[PDB]
Amino acid sequence: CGDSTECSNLLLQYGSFCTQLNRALTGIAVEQDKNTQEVFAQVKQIYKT
Amino acid sequence: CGDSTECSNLLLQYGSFCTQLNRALTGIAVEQDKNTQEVFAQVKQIYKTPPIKDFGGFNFSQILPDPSKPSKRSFIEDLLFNKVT
Amino acid sequence: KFNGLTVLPPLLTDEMIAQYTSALLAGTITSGWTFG
Amino acid sequence: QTRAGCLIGAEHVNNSYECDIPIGAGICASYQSI
Amino acid sequence: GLTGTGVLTESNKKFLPFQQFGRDIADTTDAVRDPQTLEILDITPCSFGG
Amino acid sequence: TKCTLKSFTVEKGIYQTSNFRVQPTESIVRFPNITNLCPFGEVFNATRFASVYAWNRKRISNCVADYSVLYNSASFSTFKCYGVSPTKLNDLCFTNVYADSFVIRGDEVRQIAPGQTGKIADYNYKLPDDFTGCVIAWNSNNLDSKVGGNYNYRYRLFRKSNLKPFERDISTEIYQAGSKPCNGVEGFNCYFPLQSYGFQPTNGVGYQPYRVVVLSFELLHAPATVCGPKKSTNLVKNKCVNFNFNGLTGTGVLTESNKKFLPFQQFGRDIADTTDAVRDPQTLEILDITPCSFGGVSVITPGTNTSNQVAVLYQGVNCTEVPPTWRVYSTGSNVFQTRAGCLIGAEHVNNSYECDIPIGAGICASYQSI
Amino acid sequence: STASALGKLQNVVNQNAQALNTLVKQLSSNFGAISSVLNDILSRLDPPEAEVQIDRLITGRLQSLQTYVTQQLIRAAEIRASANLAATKMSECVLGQS
Amino acid sequence: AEVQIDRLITGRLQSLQTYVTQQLIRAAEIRASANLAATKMSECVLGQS
Amino acid sequence: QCVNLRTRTQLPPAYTNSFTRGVYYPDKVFRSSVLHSTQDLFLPFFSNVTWFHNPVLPFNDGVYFASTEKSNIIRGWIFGTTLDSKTQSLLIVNNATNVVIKVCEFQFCNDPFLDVYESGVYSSANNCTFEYVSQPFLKNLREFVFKNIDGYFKIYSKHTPINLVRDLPQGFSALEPLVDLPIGINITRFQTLLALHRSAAAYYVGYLQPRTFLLKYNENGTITDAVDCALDPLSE
Ligand SMILES: *[C@@H]1O[C@H](CO)[C@@H](O[C@@H]2O[C@H](CO)[C@@H](O)[C@H](O)[C@H]2NC(C)=O)[C@H](O)[C@H]1NC(C)=O
Ligand SMILES: *[C@@H]1O[C@H](CO)[C@@H](O[C@@H]2O[C@H](CO)[C@@H](O)[C@H](O)[C@H]2NC(C)=O)[C@H](O)[C@H]1NC(C)=O
Ligand SMILES: *[C@@H]1O[C@H](CO)[C@@H](O[C@@H]2O[C@H](CO)[C@@H](O)[C@H](O)[C@H]2NC(C)=O)[C@H](O)[C@H]1NC(C)=O
Ligand SMILES: *[C@@H]1O[C@H](CO)[C@@H](O[C@@H]2O[C@H](CO)[C@@H](O)[C@H](O)[C@H]2NC(C)=O)[C@H](O)[C@H]1NC(C)=O
Ligand SMILES: *[C@@H]1O[C@H](CO)[C@@H](O[C@@H]2O[C@H](CO)[C@@H](O)[C@H](O)[C@H]2NC(C)=O)[C@H](O)[C@H]1NC(C)=O
Ligand SMILES: *[C@@H]1O[C@H](CO)[C@@H](O[C@@H]2O[C@H](CO)[C@@H](O)[C@H](O)[C@H]2NC(C)=O)[C@H](O)[C@H]1NC(C)=O
Ligand SMILES: *[C@@H]1O[C@H](CO)[C@@H](O[C@@H]2O[C@H](CO)[C@@H](O)[C@H](O)[C@H]2NC(C)=O)[C@H](O)[C@H]1NC(C)=O
Ligand SMILES: *[C@@H]1O[C@H](CO)[C@@H](O)[C@H](O)[C@H]1NC(C)=O
Ligand SMILES: *[C@@H]1O[C@H](CO)[C@@H](O)[C@H](O)[C@H]1NC(C)=O
Ligand SMILES: *[C@@H]1O[C@H](CO)[C@@H](O)[C@H](O)[C@H]1NC(C)=O
Ligand SMILES: *[C@@H]1O[C@H](CO)[C@@H](O)[C@H](O)[C@H]1NC(C)=O
Ligand SMILES: *[C@@H]1O[C@H](CO)[C@@H](O)[C@H](O)[C@H]1NC(C)=O
Ligand SMILES: *[C@@H]1O[C@H](CO)[C@@H](O)[C@H](O)[C@H]1NC(C)=O
Repeated sequence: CGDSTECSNLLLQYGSFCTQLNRALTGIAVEQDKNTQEVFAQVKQIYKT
Repeated sequence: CGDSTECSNLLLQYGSFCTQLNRALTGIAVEQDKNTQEVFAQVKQIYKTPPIKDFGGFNFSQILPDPSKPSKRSFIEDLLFNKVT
Repeated sequence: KFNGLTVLPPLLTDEMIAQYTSALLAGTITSGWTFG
Repeated sequence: QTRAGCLIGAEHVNNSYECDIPIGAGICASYQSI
Repeated sequence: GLTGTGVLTESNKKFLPFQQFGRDIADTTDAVRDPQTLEILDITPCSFGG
Repeated sequence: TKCTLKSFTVEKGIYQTSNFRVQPTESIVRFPNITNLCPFGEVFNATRFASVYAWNRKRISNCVADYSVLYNSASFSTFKCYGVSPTKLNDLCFTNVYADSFVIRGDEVRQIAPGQTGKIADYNYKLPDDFTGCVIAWNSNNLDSKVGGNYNYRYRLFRKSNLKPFERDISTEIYQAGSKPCNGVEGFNCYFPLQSYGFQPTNGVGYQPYRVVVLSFELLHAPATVCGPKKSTNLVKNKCVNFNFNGLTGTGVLTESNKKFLPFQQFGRDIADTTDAVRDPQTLEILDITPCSFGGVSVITPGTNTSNQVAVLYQGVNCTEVPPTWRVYSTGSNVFQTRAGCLIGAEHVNNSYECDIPIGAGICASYQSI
Repeated sequence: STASALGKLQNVVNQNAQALNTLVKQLSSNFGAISSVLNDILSRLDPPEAEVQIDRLITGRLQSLQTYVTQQLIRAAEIRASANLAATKMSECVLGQS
Repeated sequence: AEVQIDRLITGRLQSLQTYVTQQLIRAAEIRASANLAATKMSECVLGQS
Repeated sequence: QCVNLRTRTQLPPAYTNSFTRGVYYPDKVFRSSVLHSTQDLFLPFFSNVTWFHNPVLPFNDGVYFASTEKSNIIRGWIFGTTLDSKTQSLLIVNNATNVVIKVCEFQFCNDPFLDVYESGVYSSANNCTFEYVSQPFLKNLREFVFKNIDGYFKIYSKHTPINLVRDLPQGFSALEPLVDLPIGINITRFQTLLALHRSAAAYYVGYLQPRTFLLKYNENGTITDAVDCALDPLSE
């Protein structure tokens, strides 16, 4: 819509696509964070040479 | 459409999307059944624990099945089924 | 941040990843496999 | 002011310890005040 | 006649004498020449975010 | 099964073929007691019609409206409805009907239309874009035209801006077209916004006075009070029936509800616009509506390469009601009720052993007879 | 005593229920027509525009259904991967020592 | 203007949906790779295989 | 019987807190045990509401009126633009018997009252359209919501037994619909009516704004809880 009121009003009648789109993207982001944390955080203490 | 002859007549000119949708859903359901079957049915016979239980001092009472309940489940399984809704 | 799309930073920065890697390396060098 | 943006309503401390609510860029918040 | 919204800034990009404006990718008019003062300006959107 | 599988041979398995649904029987119509002739003659056969800039407005409610008596007459030059098909006007119930009457020139009838621009469409009478209703136009040269000239009809010609939909303007003030303010005195670039018509019987088409009336409706905003001429009937319960409650049409079974409607409540829904309750217009009884039974049907066969006997499973349907006619499997064939649904054509035994084609809920069937 | 130890199963159930709920709720949208109910839009118009209205409703609902099916396919694949891992664990760490 | 905006809206909505679906597929593949990497970290760094 | 008062009593224009009052049923449909989100005209939570202990006040989009009245001294209301016979005016009165609702071009005076011993100030009642009679509207907290939309005058009401001393109490009580009038006028201002004895009144006034609310319906279909959507972030 690019910040147009008429476009927003017309889009309003299409349902709730945006909610589920944002939901899917947020799920992807959370999954990325979990992937990194699960791969690397294998230890409980920080050892020193 | 929901019980509308005109809607069905208009829809049938759109091709055969619905056959594909039904096929996909049926495949998913069959996959689920086969999936649980291959996870759990790892044995060929149904072994039974002896009536007398002296396992060197180890106590397996809370994970063995309980004949008292009609469900024939153990303590931990019953605790599990009451915390998922 | 050009036309309604944004990129979010990751939770763990590079320094933390380097610290994890260093900890793993020092542990495996000194303690063998026992520390695991 | 953090690399993820601007945060309002949280008291920044110099102590550091394991956290529960992530925020980003290595910054995270918890409730003791927040 | 070209309408838009954003913040204006003194652009340092050197336009050729016959040039009017500029864009970089996917129809993003990021420069303009005012009809009166004949000055080159660059436009960038004002802040937004979640 | 052969038809839906596109082959002349089928192997052992279970295949889902089609769906069944209980056919509705008879119909139910329920309209309120109130009945009285709707006064359309007074607004249509009115001796005098107001001017276009002062169009006459009337509100009609609490009447029984018949529209066939208006469609049949050919006295109207133009009969154009927008949101509704005219022939169906006798089968709907509205409330708060609006009627507007006025007189214009011959060629201006096109201006009475939503999404139109011109002289009347923006300076005298403006219609909303999504307007629903109808517009009526007829010739009035034989009564509204005078040899001495018609001057009772004036139209607004000059205005500061366009009119809103359903807006009436009656103010007569000098209009300042130029930069010099007239200051309430007519002068240069100052004109009277109201101009009189030149209706004369000598004038031909396009200049004769035409009478136009517009009708506007509402769509489901309140308990309707303007119903059409339809005869009501009794009501039945516990049968999959077609119902028409005061214009709300549907199909299902009706049951004596127990949810307590408040006195201002009319009907009820729970999630996603599912009207599951209603109050009949006459008895004022609360009832609930639920769809009659439907569901999928599948078959069990041991493969046409071996035999031709089949069994039929209706999914998730109670065994009490079953009779796609297929009455052959409804007379005396063996019937069974399982958690998955109802099974017809198979013999239930007490022997348990590792099995062929699965069915569901721990039940499965095989060919020995099935 | 402690709850919220079974987050994975609860998450699966919640995701399925939410997807079904939004699929059902999508049935009340307008999609640019004059209404969202077949019976009223049919009992009010000369067919030649009824085809237009039903076409709008049909295309909207078709898109909604396709989106639902695709999401279901993705979730089913992920669940299958998880259950393959579970079967491997059951075979290895229960029937023997690893 | 409503007709034109409807055409633009449907086109852009379709493009957005295509992008989201592609992202979902790629994320699933990356998650599988990350699981393999975590297994290798656990089995070959913390012990002898 | 027109006369102007010379005492010139001044009702103190205090300010007090709205808290969580002014919630009504938005439509006629029935729901039970469900959360519903609706966008409409309401009274924002925790807003300034003017307290009088009879000036002419603007009407704006809608008006919330409340009175912790004793022995129903407050009787009626007047609505209009100039409150004279030049322009259409609306009059509502509630005497001991059935109420009276009229839509006419009366000639009001500056000090209207019931003339206790229906001739308060109107003396030039000209030709007009709408008249209506129905049941009477009336330590009793009486709350009303008045709206004028789409040529329709909507009136919601509620009566509760109030035991608090001075100001509005903390709690929740939905307003059931009371009456609808199919009349199209250009109301802009309004004023109250008191039946002053002839042989110092307290009420609260607030204005409505459009916003979004979340409502909870219990099993019996009675609104029992609401949440404002445009407030502190937690509400959103
Ligand atoms: C194994 O543990 C169970 C408890 O989990 C023991 O059962 C308890 O027995 C005592 C002795 O009568 C009772 O007072 C408790 O009420 C029992 N607990 C329960 C949960 O019923 C059981 O005795 C142990 N096994 C052996 C061989 O002693
Ligand atoms: C206006 O008056 C005319 C009178 O001619 C009505 O037309 C007749 O109405 C009667 C009513 O029963 C019918 O029987 C006739 O068939 C009509 N036509 C003629 C030529 O007599 C007309 O109906 C009146 N308008 C309205 C709205 O009722
Ligand atoms: C099939 O329908 C019958 C009747 O409609 C059901 O029998 C009813 O069961 C309920 C619950 O036990 C009782 O309250 C009713 O009194 C029963 N009605 C009759 C006429 O007996 C039957 O339960 C249904 N089938 C299944 C599998 O539920
Ligand atoms: C409702 O009434 C008010 C005044 O009672 C009208 O506002 C006037 O509008 C005219 C024309 O624009 C101005 O000249 C006046 O100065 C306005 N007066 C005030 C007090 O605002 C308003 O236009 C009316 N609304 C209608 C008739 O829809
Ligand atoms: C009180 O209000 C009523 C409105 O109904 C006024 O009108 C009288 O209403 C009663 C109904 O109880 C009728 O019997 C009378 O005929 C109505 N007219 C008159 C002149 O009484 C009524 O006038 C108002 N005043 C009183 C003292 O009742
Ligand atoms: C009845 O209503 C009509 C409708 O306007 C009134 O008619 C005009 O009223 C204005 C008011 O100032 C006068 O200036 C006009 O001279 C009236 N015209 C006519 C033809 O009467 C009329 O005044 C109303 N009747 C009463 C008694 O107020
Ligand atoms: C909802 O309606 C039910 C049924 O009318 C109410 O339950 C009754 O409450 C009264 C008052 O305490 C009791 O005397 C009745 O015995 C109850 N009837 C029952 C329980 O069947 C209930 O109070 C209402 N309100 C709520 C919030 O449920
Ligand atoms: C830590 O941060 C605090 C801010 O709360 C600051 O006052 C202090 O000087 C910093 N350094 C130390 C060593 O505390
Ligand atoms: C345009 O006209 C104005 C007014 O005469 C003048 O100040 C300005 O310099 C002109 N622009 C150019 C490019 O000549
Ligand atoms: C409608 O009329 C019938 C018969 O005239 C009557 O029995 C019924 O009570 C009426 N409905 C009402 C009064 O609500
Ligand atoms: C059924 O199939 C078997 C093996 O495929 C075959 O031997 C047998 O003849 C078949 N029965 C027929 C064709 O009736
Ligand atoms: C054997 O099956 C029949 C019907 O299939 C049933 O009536 C009978 O009770 C069963 N036998 C026993 C011992 O339950
Ligand atoms: C009400 O008004 C007073 C002063 O008129 C002000 O101090 C107070 O903050 C207001 N309350 C609000 C805005 O909630």
